[PDB]
Amino acid sequence: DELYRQSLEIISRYLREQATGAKDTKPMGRSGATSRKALETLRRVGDGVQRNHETAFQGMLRKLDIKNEDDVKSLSRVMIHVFSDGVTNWGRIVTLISFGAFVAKHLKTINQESCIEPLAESITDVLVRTKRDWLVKQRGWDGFVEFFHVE
Amino acid sequence: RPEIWIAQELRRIGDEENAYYR
Ligand SMILES: [Zn+2]
Ligand SMILES: [Zn+2]
Ligand SMILES: [Zn+2]
Ligand SMILES: [Zn+2]
Repeated sequence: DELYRQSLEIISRYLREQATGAKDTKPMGRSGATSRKALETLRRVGDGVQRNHETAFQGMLRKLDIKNEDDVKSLSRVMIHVFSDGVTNWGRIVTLISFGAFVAKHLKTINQESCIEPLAESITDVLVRTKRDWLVKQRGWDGFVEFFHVE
Repeated sequence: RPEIWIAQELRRIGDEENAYYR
């Protein structure tokens, strides 16, 4: 399952980067070019969403009242619910990832030994498992990169 | 109820972001 592997990596690295504030220097490995452009696209638009919706995000983080790194059950139900209307687009996808990073940041403050892993896995699981065929049709992360490609 | 509100925000923001880049 390469789609899942690649997705978990891009999403995990971004969240970890956001939480620790430190970039990771490791070869992405497989389809590395796409993954890096994805991470780059993800930095640009991802940070933008958090900046531009700081007020809404702060409120959402507050109602989520996430207790620990493992308490991702509620967020999982939230994300599933977001797509429950049958609408699928990159805007929603990147917004969920951006909020994921926003949550990952808050987790650090309360304890610094928090793997962002459980959070990244919860997000990746929803996207790749419930939107499997939609992603494949979009050429996966190249579609992501392409959609958010600005001139 | 809180989770429904959270879903509403993410969806509103998601579609708004989608339109912008679209
Ligand atoms: Zn754990
Ligand atoms: Zn399939
Ligand atoms: Zn161009
Ligand atoms: Zn926006």
